[PDB]
Amino acid sequence: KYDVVIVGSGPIGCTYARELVGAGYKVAMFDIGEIDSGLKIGAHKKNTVEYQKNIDKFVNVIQGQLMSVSVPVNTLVVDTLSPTSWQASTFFVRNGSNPEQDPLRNLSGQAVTRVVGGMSTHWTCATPRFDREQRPLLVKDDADADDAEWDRLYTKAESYFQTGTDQFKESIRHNLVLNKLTEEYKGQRDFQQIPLAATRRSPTFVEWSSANTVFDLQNRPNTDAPEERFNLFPAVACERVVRNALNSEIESLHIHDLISGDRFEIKADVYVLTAGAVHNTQLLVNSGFGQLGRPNPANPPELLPSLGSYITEQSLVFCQTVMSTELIDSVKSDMTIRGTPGELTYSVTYTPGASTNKHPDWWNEKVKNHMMQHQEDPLPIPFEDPEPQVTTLFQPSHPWHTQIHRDANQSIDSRLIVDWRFFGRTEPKEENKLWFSDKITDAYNMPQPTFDFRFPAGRTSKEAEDMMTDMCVMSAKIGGFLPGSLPQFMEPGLVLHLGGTHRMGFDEKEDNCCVNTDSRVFGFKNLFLGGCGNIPTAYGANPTLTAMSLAIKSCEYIKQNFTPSPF
Amino acid sequence: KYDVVIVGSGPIGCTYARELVGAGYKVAMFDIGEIDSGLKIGAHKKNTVEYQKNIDKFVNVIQGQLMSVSVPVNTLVVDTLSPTSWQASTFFVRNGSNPEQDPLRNLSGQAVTRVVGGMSTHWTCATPRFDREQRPLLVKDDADADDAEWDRLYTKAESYFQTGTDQFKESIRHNLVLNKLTEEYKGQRDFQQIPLAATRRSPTFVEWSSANTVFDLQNRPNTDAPEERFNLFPAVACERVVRNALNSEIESLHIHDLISGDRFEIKADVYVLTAGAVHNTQLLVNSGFGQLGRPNPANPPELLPSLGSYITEQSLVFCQTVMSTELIDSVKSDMTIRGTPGELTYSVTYTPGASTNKHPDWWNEKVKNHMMQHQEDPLPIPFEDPEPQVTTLFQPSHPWHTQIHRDANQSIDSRLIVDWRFFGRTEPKEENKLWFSDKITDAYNMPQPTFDFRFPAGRTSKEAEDMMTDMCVMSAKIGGFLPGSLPQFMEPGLVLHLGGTHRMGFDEKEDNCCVNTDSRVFGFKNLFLGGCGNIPTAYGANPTLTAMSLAIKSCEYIKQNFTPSPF
Amino acid sequence: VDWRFFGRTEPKEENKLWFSDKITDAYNMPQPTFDFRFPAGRTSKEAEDMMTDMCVMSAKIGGFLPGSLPQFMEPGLVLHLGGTHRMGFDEKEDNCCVNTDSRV
Amino acid sequence: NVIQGQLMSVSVPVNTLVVDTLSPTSWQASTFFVRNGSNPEQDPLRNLSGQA
Ligand SMILES: *Cc1cc2c(cc1C)nc1c(=O)[nH]c(=O)nc-1n2C[C@H](O)[C@H](O)[C@H](O)COP(=O)(O)OP(=O)(O)OC[C@H]1O[C@@H](n2cnc3c(N)ncnc32)[C@H](O)[C@@H]1O
Ligand SMILES: *Cc1cc2c(cc1C)nc1c(=O)[nH]c(=O)nc-1n2C[C@H](O)[C@H](O)[C@H](O)COP(=O)(O)OP(=O)(O)OC[C@H]1O[C@@H](n2cnc3c(N)ncnc32)[C@H](O)[C@@H]1O
Ligand SMILES: OC[C@H]1O[C@@H](O)[C@H](F)[C@@H](O)[C@@H]1O
Ligand SMILES: OC[C@H]1O[C@@H](O)[C@H](F)[C@@H](O)[C@@H]1O
Ligand SMILES: OC[C@H]1O[C@@H](O)[C@H](F)[C@@H](O)[C@@H]1O
Repeated sequence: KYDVVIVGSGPIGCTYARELVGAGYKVAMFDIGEIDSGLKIGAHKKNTVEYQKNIDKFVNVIQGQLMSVSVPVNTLVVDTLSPTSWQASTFFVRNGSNPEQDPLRNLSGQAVTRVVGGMSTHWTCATPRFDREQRPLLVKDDADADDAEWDRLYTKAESYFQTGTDQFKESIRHNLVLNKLTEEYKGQRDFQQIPLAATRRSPTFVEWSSANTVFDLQNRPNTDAPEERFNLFPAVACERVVRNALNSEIESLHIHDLISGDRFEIKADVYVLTAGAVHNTQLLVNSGFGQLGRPNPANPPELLPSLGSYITEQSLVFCQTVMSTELIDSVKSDMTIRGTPGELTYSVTYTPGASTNKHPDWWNEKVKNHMMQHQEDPLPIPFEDPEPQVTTLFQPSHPWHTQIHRDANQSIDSRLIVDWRFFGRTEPKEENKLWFSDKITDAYNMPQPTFDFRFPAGRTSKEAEDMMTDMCVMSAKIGGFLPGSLPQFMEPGLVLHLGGTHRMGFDEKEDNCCVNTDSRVFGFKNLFLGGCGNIPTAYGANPTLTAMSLAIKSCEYIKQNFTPSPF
Repeated sequence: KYDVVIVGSGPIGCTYARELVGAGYKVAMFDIGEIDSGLKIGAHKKNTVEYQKNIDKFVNVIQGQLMSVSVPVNTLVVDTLSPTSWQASTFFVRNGSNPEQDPLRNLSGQAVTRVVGGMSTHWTCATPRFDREQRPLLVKDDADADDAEWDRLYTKAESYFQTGTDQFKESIRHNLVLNKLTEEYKGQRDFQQIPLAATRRSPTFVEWSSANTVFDLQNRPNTDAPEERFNLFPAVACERVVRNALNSEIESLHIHDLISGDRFEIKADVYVLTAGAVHNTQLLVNSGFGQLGRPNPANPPELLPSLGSYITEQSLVFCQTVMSTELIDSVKSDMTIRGTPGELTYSVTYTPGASTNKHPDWWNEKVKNHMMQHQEDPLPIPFEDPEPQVTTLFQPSHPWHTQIHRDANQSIDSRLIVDWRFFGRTEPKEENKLWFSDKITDAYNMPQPTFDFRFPAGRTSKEAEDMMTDMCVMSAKIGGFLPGSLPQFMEPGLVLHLGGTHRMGFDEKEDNCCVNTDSRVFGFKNLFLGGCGNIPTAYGANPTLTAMSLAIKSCEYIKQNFTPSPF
Repeated sequence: VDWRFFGRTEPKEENKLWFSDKITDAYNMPQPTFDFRFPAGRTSKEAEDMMTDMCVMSAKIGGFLPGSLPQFMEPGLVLHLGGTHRMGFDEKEDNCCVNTDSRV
Repeated sequence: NVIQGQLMSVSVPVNTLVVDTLSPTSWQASTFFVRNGSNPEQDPLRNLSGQA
């Protein structure tokens, strides 16, 4: 028996733990995954010396822990088998495929991560705020009060994540890109560093934030926290929350211990579901909320009818570019260069502090030393130059988020290469659904998730195409596309920004929603949901900071309404 | 000051730790890599519930921690860049390529793993013994004595790794393949389970062994080992062992703390280098052994002239097959079938204990149950059936090792798919070298490894091609090739069975070697090397068990010649 | 729908087609060799602006077809090579080979 | 296919692609020698490789 139970140890679950453990509550947390980021439980897997020396290899870490949500039955013809080899006569259900899934109405790129710390063990750490246009209301009819509340919540969330906008300031590549783009837009658009949940440790090492940063996930009481009470139980599949008959309270959490194999129930005062946008919905439907099986509107569910509807996933367009000759030449614009590299007579000089220099001394010293010490290398950019991390944030006139950067997720020198990702907002629509099969089960014997999704016609589709054209226009100012990384739409859901599955609003019926602004499930005194599933709006920016802000507000309600047990 | 220092926390360094910590030595171990396998330090990363339910994803973990040893300068032509993008006029040194490396005399597949536990955090766990044809002598002029010593050491090594040959005995696929090959080669070749360092925990979970199995890597003293002394120090690059001017002793170990950046000098009575075949050799050359730089026979080294010569790497051929119709039908040969699947009166039955049955009762029960419970599925093989793990071990008449299995490293049902890997032996030749640049450095600022390797032209090459042919012949008995996994040689070194880089012999001169049969570096009182680099022969079987056997012997010597410090 | 936009290339003395004095082609004639780059100024600026124009214009009709994404084609695949024996009024002043009657 | 069938490349540079999965028994040169009708005069980076 606990004061609070939390399902999921990602960053949102850790937000609840951070708030509630600190406030004196007896907290248990369960995760279906296991501890696997070293001794700092739930930490970013990219924070090893080896990955930061070999960042090209981290893509495999990511790929290794993204398990696809819904894979349709495969209908590829292989007709070059030997005649002796067994072959079926039909495209039968095999290799994990979901026979409920229409392959043409899927989010084929959607995937989940079952490890302690969740997706925060691999994420890119971009943590922008949403502007009003993207942001759910927390106060109705008072924009100033709504702004105040959001500013306070985001500020706290930025603290928890260690968000900053300074960590890349001494990158020549970063500055080359930012300054060019700012020139070219002539005041029409603002460029800044991507706000990043991270702390630079040295010129070549960044400590990327994660769930661990928000809450260290060590059992308590401990030497550092002798009055706090926290237990983490990894490898525990949480299966059902038990409703009373009134549907006003949850009475227990049913769990499956994956190691021992045994099933147990856990009693708490407060139940918090932070299992991700897909898996929160799964656990709710497996507990009698919404509707199990293929949507049947002749028989609308009577508990939480908007659960699994109005789902939103962002369009994502991507390319890479190769830095223009003009830009590369500009790096050395202050230099006086004589002779031929590699010969006796060659020299590269600049005047320190000259007001007519385009660049500061630190830049020109780095460029001079590279050019003089590495005369075999034809570029002016130092080898260990940090990567670019640039954004122009969503605005009404360009309603997409942008990242102009190097993401982990070879003929051309990497110093020339810049990634472009533009993220569209998707209108919530009732027909876009995440539902669960009443007969097919997944690898943990839970109802199999199935999507029924298409990008809404109208504004969403128009904007997604305008967004593609915007990426093509803007990237051109920096360089031409890198062959093999040409402008493209990414597989639906590969972006992993799914929202709206258990969406927030003021009124269950009027706002077609599942939780109120305290993240409390309508009707239930002691059930709360956290995560991107809560977000009910069309948004283009990366959602986790916003989800964390909502979680902070939800914890405030819990602190106002439930008393910790005596220690 | 420690009694013993060990460089490297792989399964070999852990063999030394197990033995010497257990003998009461004050032991320090250093690894350049970090703790990242969960709370069991150095354990197998595949030992998670999620990976064993998604085995298809583990390949990405492997790829994520194999960092290529020597990458040649890239000469691919990219001539569809935009006219505005920067381009060099030459194929200059970029993206961490090694300009010393002839791309045509490389082991391009060779890679290293820098994590606590080394490569045993991702390995396949195949641990066969070598027969006399593949194995160095430990006793001269007495074959029965040599056999007896090898049997004693291998039996101990098998206990350390928890090697077994029974963990897959209840797999229908395994037995299907094993029995068919036994029948086809009646009286010509013998087949058995691959000996595997693994313990089965349930019908769907195997605890694969690793460094952590051999030694748990927990600092000591501790509650369970109150009288032992052991410290592990991750994220520490060991750079040099300091030789006296006599070249008779090592005086200290120089280390670089990668977190803090500082360097230190560590003293021990005994120094053990278990950094892998590549990095053992690197550390030694960086410490004045052998020769730094492109080899120069006009100036042979003074100290250990055989170091980095006579290197061996195995040829490896690969394909996959799709199980034959005849074999698939044979799985259900004892069943009586009535009706059509999906109909109310469909029936699959068998008679338990019937003399005419071709299979044991447990087999038929599994088949009947799958066919009745999954009438939509056209195959008789149960869904959770463990993979095949079959071998015919190396013999004079078929001088290659074989694995007929499923290794972690989509239209066709995976139940049909078998992997074939045949591994050739490579003659040691002085000309095949691993050397280290005197001007290029690697990501840790150590002399850049460079290979000069070709498969020797005579027996090695003849056998390699005969081995290919043997896989084509043998595989056809099970099924045709899987399109996209057709019979092929794998890139040189992808097999990661490199040997002979610091090779063992009785006589440094006569046997062209670096260590004696106690793995002690000739001339030096207190320096020992462990790993496959010690193996001086041509071998086709997987080397790690043999390396460990040699380490046990080395440890006996240390125990007999050095006194632990008083506790 | 296919989209092909074709840029103009400034004539520059340095961009050459020449013929080996030792290598021969399949008909035993001196082997052709190019020494070509797109000129760095107006030609290159226009080329990239042309790319951008195709992306902008094409979007009015539909999105790109996966596998035929916007790209520069290999140099010369267009087969619109010119100026190898070029016309002018004055052999010297106009750096040319034929007059306006195409007479050498 | 008719088009491709009658476009004969004008100048093909010397090929430097690394093929390191040949069988140990197959012949291999130790250099990227002039082969398969390539033009050793041609700088592969100052070509019109598409010309035919
Ligand atoms: C994968 C990815 C994600 C990502 C990113 C890049 C990649 C490659 N870049 C991001 C960025 O730059 N900015 C941003 O805002 N987001 C970015 N993301 C997404 C981000 O990682 C997620 O939005 C965030 O991690 C969501 O947090 P949340 O805490 O809500 O969920 P989670 O991380 O998925 O963790 C959920 C956990 O719950 C567990 N679980 C699941 N089901 C169960 C059940 N039934 N029982 C018990 N536990 C369960 C998981 O195992 C997991 O740990
Ligand atoms: C990658 C791989 C390995 C493998 C295999 C499958 C794959 C995909 N399957 C195998 C199998 O079935 N059977 C078998 O016998 N071998 C298998 N292997 C190879 C096997 O994993 C290795 O042979 C074995 O791990 C070697 O053990 P050893 O202990 O000698 O070496 P290591 O595991 O490489 O660990 C060495 C460590 O030392 C560190 N290091 C390196 N340099 C330094 C320096 N300078 N300073 C301090 N430490 C250093 C590493 O970081 C590492 O952990
Ligand atoms: O792969 C798509 C991802 O790419 C990164 O650039 C973003 F920061 C993420 O928010 C997103 O999940
Ligand atoms: O990928 C090559 C590897 O594959 C596995 O099947 C083996 F067991 C190994 O010994 C080897 O390292
Ligand atoms: O493939 C390039 C060619 O394509 C066609 O569309 C054009 F009409 C041509 O003038 C040109 O030679």
